[PDB]
Amino acid sequence: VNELWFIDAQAMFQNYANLRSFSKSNTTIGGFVFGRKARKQVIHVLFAYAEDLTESNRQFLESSLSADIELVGNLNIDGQSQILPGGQFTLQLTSRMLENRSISEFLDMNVMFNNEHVLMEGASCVSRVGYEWSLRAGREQEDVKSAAERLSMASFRFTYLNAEHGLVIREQKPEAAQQKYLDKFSKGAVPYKDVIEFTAMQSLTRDHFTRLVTIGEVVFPAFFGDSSLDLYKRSREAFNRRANNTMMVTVNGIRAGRGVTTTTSATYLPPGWVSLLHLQLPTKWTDNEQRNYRIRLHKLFNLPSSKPVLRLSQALALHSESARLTNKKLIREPHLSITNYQPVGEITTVNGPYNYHHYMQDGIDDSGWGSAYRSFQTIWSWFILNGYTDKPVPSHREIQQALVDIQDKQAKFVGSRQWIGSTEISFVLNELLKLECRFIATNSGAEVVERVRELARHFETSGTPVMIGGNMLAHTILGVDFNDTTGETKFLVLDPHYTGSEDIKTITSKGWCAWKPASFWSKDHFYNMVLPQPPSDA
Amino acid sequence: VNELWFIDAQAMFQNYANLRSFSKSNANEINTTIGGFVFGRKARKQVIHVLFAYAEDLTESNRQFLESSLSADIELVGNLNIDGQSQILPGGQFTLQLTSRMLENRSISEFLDMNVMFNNEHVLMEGASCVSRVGYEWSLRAGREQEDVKSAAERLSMASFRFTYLNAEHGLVIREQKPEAAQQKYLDKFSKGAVPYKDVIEFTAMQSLTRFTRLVTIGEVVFPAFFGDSSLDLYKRSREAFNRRANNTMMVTVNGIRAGRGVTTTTSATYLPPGWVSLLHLQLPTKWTDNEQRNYRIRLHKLFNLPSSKPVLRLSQALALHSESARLTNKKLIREPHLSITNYQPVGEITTVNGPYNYHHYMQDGIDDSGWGSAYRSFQTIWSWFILNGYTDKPVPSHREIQQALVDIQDKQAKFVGSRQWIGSTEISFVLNELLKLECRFIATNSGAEVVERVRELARHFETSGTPVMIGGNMLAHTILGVDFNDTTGETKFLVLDPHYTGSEDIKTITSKGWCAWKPASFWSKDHFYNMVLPQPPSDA
Repeated sequence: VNELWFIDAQAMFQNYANLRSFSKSNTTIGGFVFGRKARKQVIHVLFAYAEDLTESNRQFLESSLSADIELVGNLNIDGQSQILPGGQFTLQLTSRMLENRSISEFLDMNVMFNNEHVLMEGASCVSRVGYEWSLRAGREQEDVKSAAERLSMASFRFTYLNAEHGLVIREQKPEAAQQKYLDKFSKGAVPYKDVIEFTAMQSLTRDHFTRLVTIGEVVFPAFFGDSSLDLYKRSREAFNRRANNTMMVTVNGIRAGRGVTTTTSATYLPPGWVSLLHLQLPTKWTDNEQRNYRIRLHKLFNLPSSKPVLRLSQALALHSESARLTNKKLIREPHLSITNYQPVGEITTVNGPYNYHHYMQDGIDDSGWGSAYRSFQTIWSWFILNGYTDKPVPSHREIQQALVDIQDKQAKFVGSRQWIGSTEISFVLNELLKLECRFIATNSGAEVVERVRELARHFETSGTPVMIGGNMLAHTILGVDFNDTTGETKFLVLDPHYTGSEDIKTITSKGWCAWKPASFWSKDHFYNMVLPQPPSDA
Repeated sequence: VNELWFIDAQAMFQNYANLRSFSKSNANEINTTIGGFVFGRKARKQVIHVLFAYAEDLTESNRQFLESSLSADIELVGNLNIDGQSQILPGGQFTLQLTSRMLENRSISEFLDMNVMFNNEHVLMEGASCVSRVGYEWSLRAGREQEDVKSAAERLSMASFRFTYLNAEHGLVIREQKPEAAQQKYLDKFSKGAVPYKDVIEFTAMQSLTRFTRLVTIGEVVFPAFFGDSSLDLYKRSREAFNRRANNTMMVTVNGIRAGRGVTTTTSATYLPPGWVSLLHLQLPTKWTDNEQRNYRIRLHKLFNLPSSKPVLRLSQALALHSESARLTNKKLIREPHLSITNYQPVGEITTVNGPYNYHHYMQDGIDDSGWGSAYRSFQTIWSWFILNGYTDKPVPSHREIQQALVDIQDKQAKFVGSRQWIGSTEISFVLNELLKLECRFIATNSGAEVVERVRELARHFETSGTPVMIGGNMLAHTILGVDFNDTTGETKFLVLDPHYTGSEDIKTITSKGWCAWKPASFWSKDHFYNMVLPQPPSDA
């Protein structure tokens, strides 16, 4: 007797705002409503202009979302928006309610719907597959559409197998369903880091032109309670969407004369989504033609147009054989773990992912002098994990030899154990990356406690990790907790000294990625702070 | 002392007799001397196959054809020498020293006197048979087909280790493992007290999804699974098994071009020939003149030391191990129901049918033959034995087809052809003689007590002819497949296949609800006369 649908209204309003941010790159506005049809839950509300409301586009959108999410309906803003044949309802919206974010007005205009802060569920099964296509020259586009067409037909005989846990996913009659299969993996799991890696297989008893070989990930979610039968149906659908997505990107370049490009698989989980974004990227297109693609995708999936989101550098790596642009041994966002600490004021931290760099990694002994360098590397991780560069995290010898190329120290400083500081860092970035930087020069350790006002402003705008040096000791700061009416301040430090080659437990334990009170910084020595400034493109 | 070998010396003598069988003119012909190869389980020192061959066939090119045809756990382990004047092809670790008197007299004792480190053993068949249907594709450059096919099969064995065999039903999986990840006693639940021809674990052969004239050869691959087998032990075999079939497919294809028929596809067949405790794995050409075929039959018989009396390697005789494997007359029909029985224990000596057969009950062939069909239905079970044992390939006749034969042979009339009339053993014997030129023998009784008294005549029949027997009396027709008889107690039991109608192919009903079980001697009415027809098989391959 469940006739009510649930929908995160705030998420919908945000997506609408993200589309409106494109007065740079007037017609009416409509959209598609994607969600989980069975449990009647809206997961994705994608707005688009009238042009972009074609079947061609909704087929690209639905092929990019998780296999359990489908088109459940559309929406009509101000009663003058174009409506495509879609799901089982039509959201009645107004530009007035959408810009004021009046949930007060939405709820009583759409009766069947109740608000709900939608949350991430289930794990993420991932496996690498590969399909080869042959294209009759002169009619390449016509073949791709019919090559992927026959592929989605042959999807059933595919068999995904996990070895160490003895798991197998394949076609099976409903009576062969194992009921709480993989429940031990998806109980309190989240799609971003809880993965179940499978090996994709096919039976041996089945089977001037251009050939196209495409290898790529395939990701389908595993929830708590679903059976072996439910997992198979998703594993199949998840495949077809990856294939169709590949065909659409391919036929796009074909129709644009950019030839048959190879593709590259990527998974994303953009800003505030509770499901993943599955995309096949044309990595053979020109470096600028790729940029025009992220622009188009931002407009399609309603994404922020300020900072980059769909860069290959910041794509999730859920498969062990997937392309790593950072080091896979490293801890990613270690400061997320601390949940015990209670805010003694206003909370504000670094906006974005980053890797923990410290002593003893890079098969070096950084005893003492290494406190300086590692914080630079931590900063560098932020710039590739947020999609600004492809360049790997440089080593000590690479840093020093970039600080000689600019004629700063002295040549013997390559491979020198000699110390560096805040200023040295800012120069290295500038050289390697055409990047700017900002400073906070103090004369006392108490002075940084007075100037927390401008430290939080950095995390608000730029939101990059900051390097602080003084009293011979260098650390990294990810966030600050300031109370303007109490005066009480405390810092989120990241002691770049040696606390394990990846053991989050011991770190959190002894003040490493620890929260720091104001009396940390000695009031007898002076301190400098580097505030890395990210560029203005996406 | 420690390296004692085991060999079924009696079975070796038969293989020599089977090769010698094709001559039937001892000391009358002028021929090359006879040598042979000894195959067996090298690990446990157990000789399984002793294959004799005239000299010409004592070549490396031929030994590879034999070894690729035997089960995966069996390899070349030695030669043999008859009267010290045979050719020896270097190989193995020993050479059996046989003599002419030994092979004629079949003196096991004389074998053991000359071959000191050998002990005679009645070798039995162990373990189950794992089967999977596997396909592969070869490309042959025109003019270099023969050159490529030898190489295309080479690198196929090199990539046969990336395979994964998976049983969906029981969640069983065999793939490449690190020796420490080996799962001990893996398929003991399936291989304990099992036999290669009946107990079958079916897998689907899978490959990683991320890895001129064309030739594609699909076909089954069978490797044995024993008790106590490690998970790695099964992997080593499953790989060697596939390699051999591929080489066999290669060898058959190559010498096909050298013999005339050129490049032909091959169908895969697996046999359990008379007397063997292991299986025979063969790849057979699908296209060739009938001269080329019958010569191929005769030679496979000579090479594998098979009799020249029984037919052995007919396609219809091939085991039905895999489900997708083609079948001759196995529609929904159950093959050998009486084998799916362990409810029974002997009350004395027991002799049963020797060969496969199909259960033909009521209403199964479209039309409903209710209470008159029983005699026809047992006739059909008999006919199935003759096609499943390579005596013919003609399909099991329908009721109308049977009745027409009686009219053709001028027994019963044209209206008989139309009808729902009753027939018996005496009409059955006539149809077998008209349609198959068969000869039948009768056990004519006047009471159901005489049936029990003359049980030795049945036990003799199954021991000598092996064909299933229909019995007709008291308005009922049945099918006798075996007999249990204690010649001191007088206690007598009958194995009866009831032609009367069961639902469908379900042994649980048939085995337990009595439609195919053992019957007491009181099963036959003492007040009515009974006749039994004993179909007699011919004597040619």
